[PDB]
Amino acid sequence: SKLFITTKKDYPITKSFPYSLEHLQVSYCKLARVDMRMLCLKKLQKLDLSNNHIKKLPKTIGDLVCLQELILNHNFLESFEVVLCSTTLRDTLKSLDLSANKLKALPVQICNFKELVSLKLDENELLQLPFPIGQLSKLRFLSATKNNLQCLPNTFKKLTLENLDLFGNPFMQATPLVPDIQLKIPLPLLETAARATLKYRIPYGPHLIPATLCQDLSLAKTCDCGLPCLNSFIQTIVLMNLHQVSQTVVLVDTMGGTDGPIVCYFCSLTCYSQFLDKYLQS
Amino acid sequence: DVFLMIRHHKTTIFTDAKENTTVYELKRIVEGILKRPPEDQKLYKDDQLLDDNKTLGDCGFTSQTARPQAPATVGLAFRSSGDSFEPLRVEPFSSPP
Amino acid sequence: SLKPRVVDFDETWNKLLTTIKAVVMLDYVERATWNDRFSDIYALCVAYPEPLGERLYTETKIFLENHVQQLHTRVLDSAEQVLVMYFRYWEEYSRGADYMDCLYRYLNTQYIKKNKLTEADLQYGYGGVDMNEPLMEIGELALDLWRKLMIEPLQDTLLIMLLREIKRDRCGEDPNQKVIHGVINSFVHVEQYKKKFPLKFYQEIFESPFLAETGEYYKQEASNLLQESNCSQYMEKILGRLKDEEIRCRKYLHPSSYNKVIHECQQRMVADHLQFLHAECHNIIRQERRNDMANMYTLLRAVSSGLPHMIQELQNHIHDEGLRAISNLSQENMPTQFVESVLEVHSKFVQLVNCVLNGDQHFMSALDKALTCVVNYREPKSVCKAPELLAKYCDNMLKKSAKGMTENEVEDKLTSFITVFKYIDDKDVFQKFYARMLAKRLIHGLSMSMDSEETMINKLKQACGYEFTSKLHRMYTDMSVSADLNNKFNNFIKSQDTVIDLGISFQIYVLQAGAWPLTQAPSSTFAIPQELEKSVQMFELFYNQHFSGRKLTWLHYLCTGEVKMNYLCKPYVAMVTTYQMAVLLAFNNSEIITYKELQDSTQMNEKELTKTIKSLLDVKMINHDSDKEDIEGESTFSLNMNFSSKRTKFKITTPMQKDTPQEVEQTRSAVDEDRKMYLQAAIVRIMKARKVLRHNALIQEVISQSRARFNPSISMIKKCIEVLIDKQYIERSQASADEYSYVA
Amino acid sequence: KRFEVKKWNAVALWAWDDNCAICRNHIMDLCIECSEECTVAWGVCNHAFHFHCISRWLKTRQVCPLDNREWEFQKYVG
Amino acid sequence: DAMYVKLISSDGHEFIVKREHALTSGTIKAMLSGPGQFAENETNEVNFREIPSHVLSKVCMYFTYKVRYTNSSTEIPEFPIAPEIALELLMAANFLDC
Ligand SMILES: [Zn+2]
Ligand SMILES: [Zn+2]
Ligand SMILES: [Zn+2]
Ligand SMILES: [Zn+2]
Repeated sequence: SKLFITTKKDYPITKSFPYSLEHLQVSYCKLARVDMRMLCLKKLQKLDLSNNHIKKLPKTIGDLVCLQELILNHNFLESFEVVLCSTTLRDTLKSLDLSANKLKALPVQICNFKELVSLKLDENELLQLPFPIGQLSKLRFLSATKNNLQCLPNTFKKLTLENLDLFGNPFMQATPLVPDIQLKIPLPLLETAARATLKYRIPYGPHLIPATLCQDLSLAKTCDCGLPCLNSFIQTIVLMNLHQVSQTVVLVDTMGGTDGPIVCYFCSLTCYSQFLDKYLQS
Repeated sequence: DVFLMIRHHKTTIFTDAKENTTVYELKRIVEGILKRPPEDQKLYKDDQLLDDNKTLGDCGFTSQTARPQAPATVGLAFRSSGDSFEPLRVEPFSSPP
Repeated sequence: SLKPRVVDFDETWNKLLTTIKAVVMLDYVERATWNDRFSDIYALCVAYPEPLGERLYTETKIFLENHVQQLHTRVLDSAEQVLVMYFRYWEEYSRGADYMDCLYRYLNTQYIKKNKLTEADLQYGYGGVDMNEPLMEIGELALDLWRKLMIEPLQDTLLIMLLREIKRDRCGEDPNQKVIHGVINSFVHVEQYKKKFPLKFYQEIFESPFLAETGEYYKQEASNLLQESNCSQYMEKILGRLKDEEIRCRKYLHPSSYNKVIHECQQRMVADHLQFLHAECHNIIRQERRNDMANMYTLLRAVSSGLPHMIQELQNHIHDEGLRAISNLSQENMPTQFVESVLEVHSKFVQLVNCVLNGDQHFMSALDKALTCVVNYREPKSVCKAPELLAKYCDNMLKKSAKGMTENEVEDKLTSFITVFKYIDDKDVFQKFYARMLAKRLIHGLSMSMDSEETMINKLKQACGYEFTSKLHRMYTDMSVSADLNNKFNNFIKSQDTVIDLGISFQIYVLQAGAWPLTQAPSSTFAIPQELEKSVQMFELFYNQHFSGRKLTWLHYLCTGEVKMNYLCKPYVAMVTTYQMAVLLAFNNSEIITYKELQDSTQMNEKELTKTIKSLLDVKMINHDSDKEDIEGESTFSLNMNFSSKRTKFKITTPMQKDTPQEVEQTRSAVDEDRKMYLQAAIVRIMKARKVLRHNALIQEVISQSRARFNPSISMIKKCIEVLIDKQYIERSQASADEYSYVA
Repeated sequence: KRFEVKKWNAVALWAWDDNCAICRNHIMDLCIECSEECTVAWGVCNHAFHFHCISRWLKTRQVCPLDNREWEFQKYVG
Repeated sequence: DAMYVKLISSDGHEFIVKREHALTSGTIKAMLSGPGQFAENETNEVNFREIPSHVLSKVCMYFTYKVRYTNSSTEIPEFPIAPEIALELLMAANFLDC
C-alpha cells in the first residue's frame, strides 16, 4: 500500500510501479522532470516528490483520479503551468505544499482549486498570495513564511482557519489616510455594466461574454460597502487583526501584535468617507 | 437642463435644450441635421402636438423628467408632397431578451 | 450579433488580409470595410472554445515580416536611388503601421496588453504568461520588423548614401532636404515605442559615424583654411562655416544632436587651433581691430580656455594705455588732466567692451584691475600722488575761480569723478586731504553753493559708507548751525537785562573739535586787542549758559576783520587778519614803535610776528625807521605818511594757497598713524571673533576688511601684531610660535 | 582812539571739558569698540577715560595703570 | 453630420449623437480616424451592423451622460442598466472600450 524511494538506485529507471500501492513518496533524487510513467498510475492518494531537480510541472494530468495530497516541496519549480490548473485535479485535491521552492507568483487559476484544506508555500519568493484566495473556502492550513508578502489580498478576510504561519515577511506599513486614487468619474460603463452584471447575479459564461471580460468579472473586487467594482477603485493598505481570520496566529518578535496588511478596495469616492469616519471613530 | 431624443421613423437625434429653449431652436437643429426646411415638421409629445411659439418649459420637460441619462421622447413627422404630414410611425427599439 | 461564436480562420482572414494589405501600402479603402474589419478582428479575438488571438497575432506578424522583406528586396534591386525609395516606402509603411494600430486596437489593448504580465500584478495566468519572443503592439511590431528587416540589413548602405549627400551639401551643392530628413529621423521614429533610450538606435546608426565624419571633414577644412589665408579671414570663414553648419544641423538632423555636431565642429577648427588664435589676438586688441576682436570673442567663448588669455591681454593693453595717458601731463593742471585722462580711458574701453565684446563681466573685471593699477601708479622711491590729485581736482571744481560755470555741469563732472575715486586704493589719504581743503573752503567761503557740498558728502557716503565722511558731515553740520547761533547770539543781545554795545559787527563760526582738520598753534599766548574781550566774554557766558560742561577755544590764525581809513585823505577798506589788526591797533597809538613794544602789546611770539610784519611790508602799508635790510629785534616801524592802492577796497590777508610740502608730510604722518590704529582695531575685532586663529588667517582677514579704505602693507601689519602683543591683550601660543591666544 | 574796527569774523572751536591709555585714542573722540552713548569718566586720580574702555578694563583689574592705585569714578561727563 | 456622428445599428436605426460624445469610446475614435482623406461632406455613417439597436440606444445615452456629467462636482447618479440588457451592453462596452 505504501512505498518510498530515497535514492537513484531504488528508483526503477524503466519498469513501472505496482498497483497495490496507495501512497507514493519519492525523496532525494535527481529527477530533472516528472516522468510520464508515474502520471499513468490509477490510485495515487498522496504524491510526494520532495527534494528533486524538477523545473516544469507536467502540462496535463495523465490518468490520476484521486491525487488527494500532492507534495512538491524543496523543488526547483518556477511557475505552475496554466493548463495544469484547468484539469480535474481541483475536484479531488486536499493539500499542496511548495516549501523551499523558486516559485515567485502563484497563478490566479489556483482559485478554481476549491478543494484544498491545507496549503504550504514556505521559503518561496511569492510577491503576494493569489487574490481570489477567498474562493478556497475549505482551506484550513496556510503557510507562506520567509516570503515577501507586502500585502495580503482583499478576499483574505473571508477564509476561516485554525493556524497561520506568516512571520518573516516584509509587512508594508498601513496607510489608511493616504489613498491611491485610481477611481474615475464618470464611471466608464464597463465598470457600470460590470458592476451591474454582478449586482443582478446574471449567470454568464465564456460562451456568452467575450473571454477576456470573462476573466475580469471572475475576480472582480468586492468593496466593503457590499457592491462589486471591476475597476475604478480606491486601494487602501489597512492593517487588520488576523485572529478573526484564523484561530491561532504565529508571528516573530512581536508580543500582543498580530496586525496584518490587507488591500481594501473601495467602489466610489463617497463610499470611502464612510470608512474614514469609521476608522477615525475607532 | 434637459436632453431630447427625437425619434423620426428609423432615426434618432440627441439634442440638448434648456427649459427656456424655444421649439424653433429644435426645429432648426433638425433642419441642420436632416438638410430639410424647418417649417415642414411638427414636434410631438405622446400624440400631443407642440406649436412653434410656446417653449418647452410649459410642456412638462422638467429636469426631473428628461435627464441626460434617460432623455424624453419627442416625435417628429416630415412633409409629404403638398400640405400633408405623415403620422407618428415611430419604430420601437428592439426587444431585449 | 455580439456573441462568442465559432469562427473559421481562413474565411475572415482573407478579407482581413485584403484590408491590411490595402492599409499598410496606402491605397483606396472603404469606411464600411474598415468597420467590418473591426467587427472581424473582435470576432477572431474572442471565441469558444477556440480563441484566435494567438493565431491572428502570429499570422499578422508573418504577413508584416513578408511585406518588410519584399520592400527590402525591392529597394535593394534598385541602387543609386536607395534613399528616395527607402523614404517613400518608409512613410507609406509607418502610416500603415499607425493604421494597423488603430485597426488592431482591440488586439493591442485586450490581448497583447494582457499577456505581457511579468510579476504578480493581480493577473497571473489568463493568457500567454510563458513568454518567449515577447509580444509587442502591432503599431510597435511593424516598426520593429521594419528596423530588423529593412534598416539593419541596409545600415551600412544607408550611411554611405546619407554621408554622401550631407557632405555634398557641405561642398556647395543642394540635396533635397525632405528625403534626407525623413531617412535620418526614421531611426528616431522606429524606436518611438522604446521606454528607455529612444535615441539610442539613432545615436548608434547616424550620430557617432556622422560625428566622426564631420570631425574629419572639418579637420581637413581647417587645415586648408590655415594653409591658404591669415588669421582675420580665417575667423571670418570659421564663423561662416559654423553658421552654415548650425543651419544644416537644423535642416537634417534630430534636434537632440544640434549641440553635439557643433561641439565637434568648433573644436576641430577653433579648439584645435586656439594656440594659433591666442598667438595673434595680442596684435588684434592692441590695434584698431573691432570686427577682429568681436570674431575672436565669438570663437573663444565657445571653447573652455579661449577667454582667459584674451582677458589678460586686454588687461595688459588697458594698463599700458592708462600708464601712457597719465604720464604726459602738463605741470599747470595735474588734477583735471589726470581725472579727464582716466575718464577718457575708462569711457573708451567700456565702449569697447559693451560694443565689441558684448559687455562680458570678465572683461569688465580686467578693465577695473587695469585702471586700478593705472590710478595707483606710484613712481619708484615715492608715495602715491593720486589722492592728492583727486582732492585738488574736487577743490578746484568747488573753487570760485571757475567764472561763468553753472552747477549742472558741476554735478556732471562731480559724478564722473566718482568713477575715478572708486579706483583709489588709499582712500584715507584722499579723505584727509579733502577734509583739510574743504575746511579751508568753508572758513574762507570760496564755494559755489552749499548744495555742492550736499552733493559731495552724499556721493562720498554712497561710494564708501556713512562713517567714511561722517566727520565731514559733522563739520558740515557745524556750518548749518553756526549762523543759527549767530542769530541766537543776536537774540541774547536783545535778551540781556543790561544792554551793551559791542562796537563791532561780530560774526562767528562755531566748530566742533576733533572732527575738524584744524590744528591749534601750541601756546601762542596771543594778546587779544582791547576791543574784542567784551565780545569774547559775552560769547563765553552765552555758550556756558546754553551749553553745559563744554569749553571753547579761540583760534586766532583764521579770525579776520575790517579796518577802514577815512579821517586821512585816503579812504581805504582793508580786510585784515587778527594779528595784523592787533599790530595796526598798536601802531595807531604812537608814530614810532619798536619791536619790543610789539612783544609787549601782542604777546605773540617772534616767528609769527615777523611773518606778519613781512606780510605787512610786502604791500607797503608801513615804513621802516631802520636802514637795515633785515627785521631784527631792534627794528622800529612807523605808519605810512604817503600810502596808496589801485584796489581801494583791498585786503592785506594772505590769500589761501596750496598746502605747503611740509604740511603734506604731516598730513601723511597723521594718515599713517590713523592706519596703524585702524589695523589694531581690526586685529582686536578678529581676535574677539575667533580667540584662536592662524597668523595667515589674521593677515587675510585684516587685508580683506581693510581694503575698502586703504591697502596696508603687510609689514605695518606685523608691527601692529607686536604692538598688540606688547599690550598683553593676546599671547603667542606656547606650542606654536605662529599661533595666538586670548588671555586678556 | 579815533580809528576803530567795523567787522570781525571770529572762528571758534568747541569740545568737551588728551590720549587714552587704554584704547590709545583721543578722549573726546570715539573709542575703538564704539555708539553715541560713549561718554567720558573722570576719576579721583585726575584721569579722564572713555566709559567703554574703563568699563571693560575694570571687569578684571580694579586699579589704575597710571599710578597703580584703585580707580574710583569721581564723576561722569556725557 | 461632420459635427453629428450617425451610428447605424443592426436593425437599421440611425442614432445621431454629438461627435464629442461619440469620441468617449476610443474604438469609435479609431473607427472615424481610419482610412483618412475624408471628403468632409458632413456624412459620418458608422455601420455597427453587428450590435443590436436597443443597446446602441443605451450606448448613445451613456455617451451623453458621460460628456455632460464629466468635470462636475454635483451629485452624479448611477447610470441605469436594465437586468435584461446588461450583458449586451457589457460586450458592447467591450467592443466600444468605454
Ligand atoms: Zn463601496
Ligand atoms: Zn565707547
Ligand atoms: Zn590713575
Ligand atoms: Zn578709550
